[PDB]
Amino acid sequence: MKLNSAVTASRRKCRKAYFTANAETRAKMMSSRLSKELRAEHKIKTMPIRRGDIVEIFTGGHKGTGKVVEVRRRDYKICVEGINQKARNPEAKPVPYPIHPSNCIIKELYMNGSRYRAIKRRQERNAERLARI
Amino acid sequence: NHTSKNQNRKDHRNGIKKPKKSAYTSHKGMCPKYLRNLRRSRANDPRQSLR
Amino acid sequence: PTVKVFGPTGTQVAELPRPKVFNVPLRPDIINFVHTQLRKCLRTPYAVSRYAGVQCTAHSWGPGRAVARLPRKHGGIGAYANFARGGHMAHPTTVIRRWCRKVNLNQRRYAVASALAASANAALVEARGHRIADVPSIPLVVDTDNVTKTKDALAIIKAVGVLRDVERCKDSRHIRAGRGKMRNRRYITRKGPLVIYNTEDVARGFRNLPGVDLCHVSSIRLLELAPGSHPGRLILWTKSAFASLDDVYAAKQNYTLPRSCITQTDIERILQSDAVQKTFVPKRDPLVIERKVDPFSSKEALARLDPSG
Amino acid sequence: PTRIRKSRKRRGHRQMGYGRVGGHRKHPSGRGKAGGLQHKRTSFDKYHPGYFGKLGMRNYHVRRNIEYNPTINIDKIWSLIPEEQRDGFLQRKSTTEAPVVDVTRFGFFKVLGRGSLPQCPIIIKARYFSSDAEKKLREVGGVPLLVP
Amino acid sequence: AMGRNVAFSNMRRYKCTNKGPNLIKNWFNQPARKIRRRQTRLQKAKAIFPCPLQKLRPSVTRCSQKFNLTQRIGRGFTLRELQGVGLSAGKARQIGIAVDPRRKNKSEESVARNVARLKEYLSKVTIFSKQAKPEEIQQAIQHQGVVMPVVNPKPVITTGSIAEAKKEVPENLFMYLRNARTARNRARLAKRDAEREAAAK
RNA sequence: GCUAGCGGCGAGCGACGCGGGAGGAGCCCGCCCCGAAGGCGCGCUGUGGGGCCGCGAGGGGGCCCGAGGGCCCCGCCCGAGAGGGUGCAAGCCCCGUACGGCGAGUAGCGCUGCUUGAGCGUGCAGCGCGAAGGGAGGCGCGGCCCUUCCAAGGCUAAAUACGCCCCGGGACCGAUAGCGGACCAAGUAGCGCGAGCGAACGGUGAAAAGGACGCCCUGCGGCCGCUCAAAAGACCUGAACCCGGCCGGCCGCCGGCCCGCCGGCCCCGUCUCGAAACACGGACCGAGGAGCCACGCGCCGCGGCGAGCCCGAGGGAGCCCCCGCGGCGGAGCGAGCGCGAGACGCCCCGGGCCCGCCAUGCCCCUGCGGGCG
Repeated sequence: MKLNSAVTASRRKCRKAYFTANAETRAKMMSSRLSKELRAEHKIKTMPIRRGDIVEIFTGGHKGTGKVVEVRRRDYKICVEGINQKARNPEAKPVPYPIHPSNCIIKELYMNGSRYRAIKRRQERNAERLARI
Repeated sequence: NHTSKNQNRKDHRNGIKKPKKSAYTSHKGMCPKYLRNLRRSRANDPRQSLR
Repeated sequence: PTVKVFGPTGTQVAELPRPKVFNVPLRPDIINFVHTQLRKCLRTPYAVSRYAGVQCTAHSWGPGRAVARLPRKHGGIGAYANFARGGHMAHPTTVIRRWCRKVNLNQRRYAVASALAASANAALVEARGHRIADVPSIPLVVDTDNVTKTKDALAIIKAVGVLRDVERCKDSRHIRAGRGKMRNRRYITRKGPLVIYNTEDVARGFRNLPGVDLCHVSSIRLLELAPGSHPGRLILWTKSAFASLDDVYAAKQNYTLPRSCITQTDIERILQSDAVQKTFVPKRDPLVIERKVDPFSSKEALARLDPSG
Repeated sequence: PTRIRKSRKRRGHRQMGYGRVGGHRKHPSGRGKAGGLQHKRTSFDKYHPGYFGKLGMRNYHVRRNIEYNPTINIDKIWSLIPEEQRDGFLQRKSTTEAPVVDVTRFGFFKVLGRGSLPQCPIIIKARYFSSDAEKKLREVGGVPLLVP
Repeated sequence: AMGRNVAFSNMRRYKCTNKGPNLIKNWFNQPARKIRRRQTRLQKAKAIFPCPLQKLRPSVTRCSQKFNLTQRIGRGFTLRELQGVGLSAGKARQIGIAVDPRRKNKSEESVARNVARLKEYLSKVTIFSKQAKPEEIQQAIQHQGVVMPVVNPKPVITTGSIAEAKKEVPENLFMYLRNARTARNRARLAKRDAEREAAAK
C-alpha cells in the first residue's frame, strides 16, 4: 500500500492531476515499453516516446509498426505513420488514428544525444538500486 | 357549555374501584389514647417484637 | 488440552498450552455491540455549509400579490426554504452530532476475548466464510521466523492449509456498487486470515498477500477479529503470540476473564440426564374434539348418543 | 438508529401523531417553566412542593472543604482492615495486639454506629464518634481514641 | 414527559448560536493534539539529550482538611529546604531543581520531606561536563516523565494495647467531645444569664 | 466542581476554591549609593554602573469483441495486490506505490452613573475630599487579635485560539443536489440613480474518423447512402405531460359475464357538530419538499461490573491496545448550631421500632453537657 501521506490516493485528485499535468509530467506518463531486444542493449524497461521512434502496437485494432509522425501530449496520444482511419474518398488526405503509447512496444528509438545522455543517467541510477540501494 | 353526559359511561369503563384493604383497617384518625394503649398491649408476651 | 504448533515446513514442531482466553463464553451480542460502537468512533464528521441558502437576501413578498408567502428575491424567485430550490435544508446537518459512542473497558475486553475465542471454534470460522478444510488445527499456531519475502510467506500459508482462503480473497477483487467507487472506495476484496505476530518480523512478508492482515498481540483489534460484526476469523498465530497470550491477557490490570458458560448441546445432554427425565411425569391423555354431524340422521350416529333409540 | 424510530412508522398519516382538533403549533403552553403560579399551578403544586419561596439563611460563599465531613458506620470498620490480617485477628483476640484502624487514614472523619462490631476488641481512631458508636465499641471492649 | 413528574432542567439556554463568538468547541482535533504534544516533547528531549524534560519539583501536602493526608508535586523547593541540603537557588536550578522563594514550609516535617527528596536527587543526578565527553553522553539515558514520581502510601493496620489506649480517652468520650464543641455557646448563654441576674437586684 | 449566590427570588441567570492534567522561567526600574566613570552636538532638572533529488519489479497462448482490462487454460513479481490512465472489469501495458539517497491627587471615603453571580457593592468612572505603614480574609459598623500579602511603575517563552492560502483524508453531495458559482471567460450576464442585488448553462465518439458519392431541384433544400460498433449527426440514456400519422374501438370506476349489457358508484384533500357543497386549496406533468441533531430531564429495556462503578483530561515509537482523577453511589435529617438509622421481613403491603427535627418528664459524670423514658 502507500505509507507516504504526501501522495494522494483520491480518485478526484489523481484524475485532475493527470487530466491537467505539466508537459514534463505528460512525457513520463506517455512512456512506452522498450522491446526485449532494446532492453537487453540499454538496461531500461520503458523509455519516454519521441517523434523518431518506430513502434509496434500490440493490443488495439491496427496492430502494425510505424515511425511516430506526431506526438499530441494534450490528447495524451501519439500518431503512427501508416495507421489511419479509412479515408472515405480515395483521392483524400489521410487522417491519423491516434494510438495511446501504452498500446505500443518501441522497436527502434531516435538515438539523438540527449536521449543517449538520459539513457546513461538511468543506467547508473538503476545500478545503485540493483546494488540493493 | 356545562354538561355531564357520558360521565357515567366514562366512570364505569373499568371503574367502581374499591378503596383498599389498608384503608379499611388503619390507625388514621383513631383515638390517640386507644393507639398508645394498643402499642403497650402488643409490646408484651408473644406479640412483642422488641429485642 | 494443548494446541499443536506447525513450523514453516508444516510438521508439528512443538506443543503449547491453550491460553485461557479461548475458554471465554462465546457471546455474539457483546461482540456486535462493541463492534458497532467502535466502527462509529472511526467515522469522520460530515455537514452542510452553515451559510447555504442563507447567503441570498429574500423577503416574503406578502399577502395580496396572488403569490405564496415564501421568501422571494428581487426577481420573485423562491428562496430560503426546504421546499424552495436553492433553499437551506430544513434541519441542516451539523458536526455537533455525536459521531463517537462510549464503551466500558470491561465490555470492550469481553468482546475482544470472545472474538479470539470464536476463532477457536472450528465451525465459527467456516460459518464466517474462511476456507478451512485443509487447515490442520484451530487455533492455527505456526512457528514462523522473521519472514520478509511474499514467496516465503506464501509457502508457509500453502503448507499450513490457508492458500485456498488467500485465493478466495485474491480472486474476489471487484469495483464497488455505488457512489463509493467515486468517493475513493472503488475496490472491495474478501477478508482473509489475521496473523498475530510477537517479535517475529513477518509483517513485511505477509503485508501484500491478498486479504491477509497482521496485528501485534499488544493490540488485537475487534473490528479485525470480527469483520462485519460476524466473529470467526482464521488467525495464523506466530508461536510467540500464543505463548504471550496468557501474559497479554493477565497484564490487563486485575481484569478476570468472564467465567465459562454452557452450550445448547451441553443443555441438551443436561436435559437428557436420568434425573431430569425421572422427574418428568406424563400428562393426562388429551381431549377428543370430533366436529359435530347431525346425530338424528344416521342409525350408527344416533346409536353413539341414543343406542336404545 | 433513525430507521427503528416511531416517527418513520407514522409517515403517511398527515398529522404525524399530533392530532387534528389540536395541532402541533409553536409553544402553545408557553416556553420553559412559566406560569407556575398561574396556568400551571395545578402541576407545580401536585409534583413540585417547595418550588416557590425562600426557606433558609444565606451563606454568600460556601467553603466545601470545611463543610466536608465523611462518615463511616461501625459495621464497616472491620471491612477496612485487609482480609488476611483480619481473619487471624478475630481468632487471636488479645488486648495488647488489638487492631488500630485510623478511619481518617482510610478517608472517613466521624464514626457512626449502624450495625454491630465483631466481639474481638478493636481500637478505632477518628476525629469524632457518635454516642451510640462510642457505646457499641465500648461494649465490644474497644477504645474510641481521637486522631490529630 | 409532557408535564407529569420531571425534575426541572438546570442547563442554561444556548447563547451566540447563530451570530457572535463560537460557543461550540469541537474535539475532532483531540487525537491530532496528542501526536503534536509528543512530537514537540520528542524534539525538546533531543535538544537537552542527557537532561530530563521535567525539573525536580517538591512533595507538598495537598491543601484542605479534605486531602491533608495525601501529598502532591509543587512549583518549587523552598529556600530553607535548599539551604538544608546546602544548595543555593541558582546552583540548584542548574542541577535541575525548580526553586520557589514564595513557598514557606509551614512545618518542620514538611522541610524534612523535601530535604530528603533533594538529597536523593543529588545522588541520582550525574553532571556531565569535561567539555565534550561523547562516549559517556551516548549512554547517558534521558529520564522520561516526572522525576522521582511522588508515591502516596495506603493505610496499614497496626497493633495497640486497649488498656494503654483507654488511659488517653476519657470515659464517656462523647460527653467530653460534645462539651468542647458547645463550650462557646454554653459559655456565652451563661454570661447572658449573669447579666440578667445582675440586672434584677 | 455545578452550585455558593443573584433575579417582578418571577422568566431565568451563575462563578470561583480545592483535586487530576498540558506546560513551566524568571525578572527589571524608580527610591537609594556613586556622580559622567555614560549611548559624550546628549547629559548633573542624572547619561552609566551598583528541504529537495531520484531509480523502481513481474504475461503468455487460445477463443471471441469495434477494442479486453472479458472469458478459458496455464504462469511470474510482491518490503510493490494504495491508486490513476490506457478502445470493456489490468499486480505483471504505461504512470506510480513498497524499498532510498543527499511608587500620591494615589489608595481610600461621600454622592451619583454603569456593571457583576458578588449579595449594606463585583469591578470601573465622574465630581467632591483626601492619607500613611497599608491591603485582604466572600454580612455592614466600632474595638481586640490572628493568618496572609505589599497596590497606585515595567518586561517575559511555553502549553491555547484561528480564516484566506496550500496539503491530505472522508460510513459527505452527485448537477432543482453540493459553495451564489463543476460550463476557457461567476460575483459573470443582467437589474436597481445608488447603497445593493444576482442568474442560467455538465456530458458526440475509442478516434472527429463531424458526414464519400450520385441523383435531382430555378434554386433552397430534399433524396439516397457514406464514416462509425452504433448515428451517438449536435449530440449519452431520452420518462411523464402534450401532440401528428396509420390502425383499432365508443368509450370514468367497481363486479358479473365474451365484452357491451345489467347492477352499484358525488370530488378529492381539509377545517368542521356536520362537506358533493353556492366553504377553502387544487389546469397538467416531472423533479425537489416537512419531528433531524445537540444538550438537559423523567421513565423503560438491555449489556458489563457490583459497595461499588467509571474510553475524564491526559500520558505511554502507543494506533479499536495500555495506564489514567474528580464525580456518582454508599446516610439521613434539621433554617441552622449540629446530631446521626438494625428489630423484625422470599417478595409486596401495613404494623412495630430506630434516626433527625419540634416538645415533654426523670437521672447523672468531663454540665444549656450526657444518658434514659
